[PDB]
Amino acid sequence: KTRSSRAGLQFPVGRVHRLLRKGNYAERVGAGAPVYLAAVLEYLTAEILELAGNAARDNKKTRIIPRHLQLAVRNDEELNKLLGRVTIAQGGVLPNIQSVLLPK
Amino acid sequence: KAKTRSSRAGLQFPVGRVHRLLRKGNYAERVGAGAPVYLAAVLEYLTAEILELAGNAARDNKKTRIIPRHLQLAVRNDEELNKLLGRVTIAQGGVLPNIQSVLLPK
Amino acid sequence: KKRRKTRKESYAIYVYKVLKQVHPDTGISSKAMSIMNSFVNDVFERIAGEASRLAHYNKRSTITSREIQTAVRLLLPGELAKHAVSEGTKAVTKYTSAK
Amino acid sequence: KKRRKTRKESYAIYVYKVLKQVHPDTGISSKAMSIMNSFVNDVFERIAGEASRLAHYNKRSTITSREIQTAVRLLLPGELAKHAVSEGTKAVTKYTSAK
Amino acid sequence: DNIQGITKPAIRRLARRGGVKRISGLIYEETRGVLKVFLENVIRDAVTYTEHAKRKTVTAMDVVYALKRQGRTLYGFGG
Amino acid sequence: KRHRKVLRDNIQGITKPAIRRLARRGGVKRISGLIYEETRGVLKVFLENVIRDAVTYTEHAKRKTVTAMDVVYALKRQGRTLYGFGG
Amino acid sequence: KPHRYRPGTVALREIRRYQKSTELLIRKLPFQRLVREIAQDFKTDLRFQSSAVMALQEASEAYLVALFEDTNLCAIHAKRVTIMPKDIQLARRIRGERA
Amino acid sequence: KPHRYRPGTVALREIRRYQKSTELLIRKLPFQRLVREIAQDFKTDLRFQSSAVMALQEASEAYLVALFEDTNLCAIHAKRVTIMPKDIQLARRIRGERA
DNA sequence: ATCAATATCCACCTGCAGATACTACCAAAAGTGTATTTGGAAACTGCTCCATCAAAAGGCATGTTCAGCTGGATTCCAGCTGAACATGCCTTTTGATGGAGCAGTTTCCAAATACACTTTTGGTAGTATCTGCAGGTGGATATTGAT
DNA sequence: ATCAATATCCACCTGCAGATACTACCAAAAGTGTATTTGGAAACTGCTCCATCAAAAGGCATGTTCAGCTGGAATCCAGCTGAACATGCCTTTTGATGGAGCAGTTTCCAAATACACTTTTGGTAGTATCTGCAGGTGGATATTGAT
Ligand SMILES: [Cl-]
Ligand SMILES: [Cl-]
Ligand SMILES: [Cl-]
Ligand SMILES: [Cl-]
Ligand SMILES: [Cs+]
Ligand SMILES: [Cs+]
Ligand SMILES: [Cs+]
Ligand SMILES: [Cs+]
Ligand SMILES: [Cs+]
Ligand SMILES: [Cs+]
Ligand SMILES: [Cs+]
Ligand SMILES: [Cs+]
Ligand SMILES: [Cs+]
Ligand SMILES: [Cs+]
Ligand SMILES: [Cs+]
Ligand SMILES: [Cs+]
Ligand SMILES: [Mn+2]
Ligand SMILES: [Mn+2]
Ligand SMILES: [Mn+2]
Ligand SMILES: [Mn+2]
Ligand SMILES: [Mn+2]
Ligand SMILES: [Mn+2]
Ligand SMILES: [Mn+2]
Ligand SMILES: [Mn+2]
Ligand SMILES: [Mn+2]
Ligand SMILES: [Mn+2]
Ligand SMILES: [Mn+2]
Ligand SMILES: [Mn+2]
Ligand SMILES: [Mn+2]
Repeated sequence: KTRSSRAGLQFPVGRVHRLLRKGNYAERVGAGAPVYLAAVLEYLTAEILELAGNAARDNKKTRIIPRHLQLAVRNDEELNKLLGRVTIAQGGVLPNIQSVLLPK
Repeated sequence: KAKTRSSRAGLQFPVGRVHRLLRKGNYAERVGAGAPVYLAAVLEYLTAEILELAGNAARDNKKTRIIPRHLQLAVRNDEELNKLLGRVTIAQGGVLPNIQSVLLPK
Repeated sequence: KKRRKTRKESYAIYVYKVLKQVHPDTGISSKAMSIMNSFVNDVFERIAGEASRLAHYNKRSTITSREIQTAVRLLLPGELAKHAVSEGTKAVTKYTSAK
Repeated sequence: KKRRKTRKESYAIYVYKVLKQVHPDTGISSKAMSIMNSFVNDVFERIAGEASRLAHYNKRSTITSREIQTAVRLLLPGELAKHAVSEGTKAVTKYTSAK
Repeated sequence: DNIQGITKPAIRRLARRGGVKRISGLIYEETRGVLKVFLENVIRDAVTYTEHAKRKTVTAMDVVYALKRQGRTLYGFGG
Repeated sequence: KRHRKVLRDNIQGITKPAIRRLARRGGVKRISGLIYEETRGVLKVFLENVIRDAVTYTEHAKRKTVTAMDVVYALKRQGRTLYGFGG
Repeated sequence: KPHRYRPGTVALREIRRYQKSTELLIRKLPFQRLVREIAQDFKTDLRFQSSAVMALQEASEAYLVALFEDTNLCAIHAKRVTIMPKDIQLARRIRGERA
Repeated sequence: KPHRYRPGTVALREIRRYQKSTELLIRKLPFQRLVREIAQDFKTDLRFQSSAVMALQEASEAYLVALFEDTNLCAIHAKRVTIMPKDIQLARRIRGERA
């Protein structure tokens, strides 16, 4: 029986634990640390996949490409801050023209 | 204790301490013998460089004891040091005197 | 097997699981999967990093889930933080309630 | 007398030594010395941090002087970097050739 | 008062150190808003360090660490 | 039997139409004539900085090939973290 | 006539005066008040080391002064000498504080 | 007689076009030679994984586009619609790339 | 041009915060000597992928002509913002006193590490067959701009 | 408000790249089970420094007046810059090559950790003496702004 199932998770608790030792973040790693972290990662993954899938859907597509990931992130105030210094390859930008540039 | 590793390396900065600080740092599983020597040297040098300029700045202002203002003028007047400490704030440093020319009389 | 290329692990199968959970009929391009993978590693490091620092700041040689938690509060914005904390605590509680 | 002692070490004495070598008739305020201490700490952390990543990227469990060197190259402005490497190699030689 | 305690002449002094010659009437209100947001952002993080360390006092290190991670490193309080 | 023709003046390969296109994505409607030379300059600096670090990684690794991770680590440490190319 | 200085003459004199000094420019207590009130929103019954308050004041003033520089630069960009809210707003948006 | 769109109409058409797509806008090969030229001036006999060349271009266009936005914000600040070098310069000064 | 009102400057003086210097005391820190462990350089080489060349073709760059409309200049004045002066309200300072709580200390156990097997799994590899959509077409509708 | 040139739309289609499906294999990962070790929570508390007064002392902020001078509106025009056109080049794409260099493997030892034992030293604390320069003086002269 895995620790992931034991903690009710999709994300690998064993791996996360391993990578935490390997990474040299502290002398010791408590058993609850990789669990909590697998949890958070799985949650954020879920959040962005919900929103990206929606944008995929809004554009009549069934396969999420990076455009959708970008759309999802930049259209969401919080993920946009979390990734305010991250560039998503092949993402383009949000349609957006400044007002004074339109005619009348 | 025979000879301090700092004096073996010809340095004022504490090689031994720098070494200990590296291990407890959780920077790598291990630490070579040359590394604390090298780094201690590197900190020492940079320290000299700042005190040097900052010293000069004390002179310029008719003074013999360095205050923060002096370290601030030292750093901001030096292209490279200013880049290195470009996201750093020196407390009680004030700013360099600089007025934009279009604000100058007539 | 060609002098067996040493294994390159990623989060893909787990992202994929989670994907079927939220949008059961949606696929994901391998470039988009690549972004997702970078996404997860990036955030892993940021949280582990903050934790690493927290423990150090407090002369603690162990990173517990309490470090992971503050790390999450320090790093993520408002609502993502609240939910992340929530899902994390829950999952730990479940984990320890076993046995 | 060992109770409320909990040692608070700083680079301050070693800063002061270096001061006299370059400006033997120049002194330094408390606040100023404190800035200098923050300075050495900051730079220690930057260099050490970068040297750490370097080692991890290259799957190495040991931070050597080579890592400190590349770290410096990556971190210090050209000319400041050049002299730093020079000072660095020097002290590592002087040390090897010593007793 | 409070935020309103950060007075017009004080805001004027800062501006001056920043090289400013002529100041629009609306600046003082705008400025206070900005300063509020700065402090909120910093204090939150600082306090969160306080809570972690199980204390009821915000220490200078609490602030320093928070500044550092706001990308606003401060020298001279690392004692 | 071994080539490498001299590489020079390749900055001019950042053509005026390509720079215009970029300004468009950037939301720009009207472009002064002096922009193109200016933009070439700004890109040149950007590349130099990224490659310098990228190559420092390659070298430290005793390799002769600049890998995408090199560029990735280089980008990260300049606060231009990039997703999509590994790591 | 009694004696009056042209508008802008004293302002210049103040810029020159304040770029020369380093003393903090906000009254200490109104500031301490402000700090405490904001904090109370995050946790109640808080005490502040006095050095912690000073850190915060040092940091804010540095921040505001530097912001006024960029602000001044935006006003000059539009052929003015009078800083306006749109100038602060632009500077901040370009800093990534609003983007 | 021949039809003529008014000045600005194609520009807007183009902004819409490009904001809608994600493909790169600098021709691949010219870009590569630039990268290769610049790298060579740092070190000779270097080679490049093609993905490393692409990593650079994706990063570079991402940077330049974002810059133009800031620039466009500056021109509009000056009450213009035409971006000029002084706009790029103001932008880069505030970003802390210049001064 | 004058000349007056202020600011600003330099020399000198002196009190005192804060730096200096002496002495004692001690843990924790640093060196040194001995026993053992292993990270990762060297050597050899399998196998990926980078440089390079070839040849074909058309997408897109270059260069030009032309005039539309933007930027840049000039003028203008209404009003908002600086300067100054008069109050007086609260920040500052200070010296002094409880007492919150941070920090040092001893205790001890729940949880972490070490380790030895044992089982499970994700990654790759190979080979073979689906499926979302880019990009091509053609024809209907929407936007623009000249009257 | 009409008409016509052109962009834009969308529905339709089809190759096909990329995504997917199966089998097969296994080295590393992960779990399980003990033995052995200890990080830091807990609880008691001592003393540092924080909150709170009191209490002038006055400094500095606030309110008001008045007018200079700046911001922004309106007007003009020269020429820069966008749109369209013609021509054709060099990027792109498709495919094939040797071979440089990265990356996998096994060998093996210079240098690391791991402990212990001795010696040192940087920090703290207690007491005492010393001094760089802030802040106050006065008197020269420079700046600014009115004639
Ligand atoms: Cl834990
Ligand atoms: Cl070493
Ligand atoms: Cl405004
Ligand atoms: Cl310009
Ligand atoms: Cs790390
Ligand atoms: Cs946060
Ligand atoms: Cs550098
Ligand atoms: Cs004078
Ligand atoms: Cs005095
Ligand atoms: Cs051409
Ligand atoms: Cs033409
Ligand atoms: Cs249409
Ligand atoms: Cs097709
Ligand atoms: Cs206290
Ligand atoms: Cs051509
Ligand atoms: Cs071409
Ligand atoms: Mn060259
Ligand atoms: Mn080994
Ligand atoms: Mn004309
Ligand atoms: Mn105009
Ligand atoms: Mn008037
Ligand atoms: Mn108590
Ligand atoms: Mn499996
Ligand atoms: Mn299509
Ligand atoms: Mn213990
Ligand atoms: Mn004007
Ligand atoms: Mn070879
Ligand atoms: Mn001593
Ligand atoms: Mn003085």
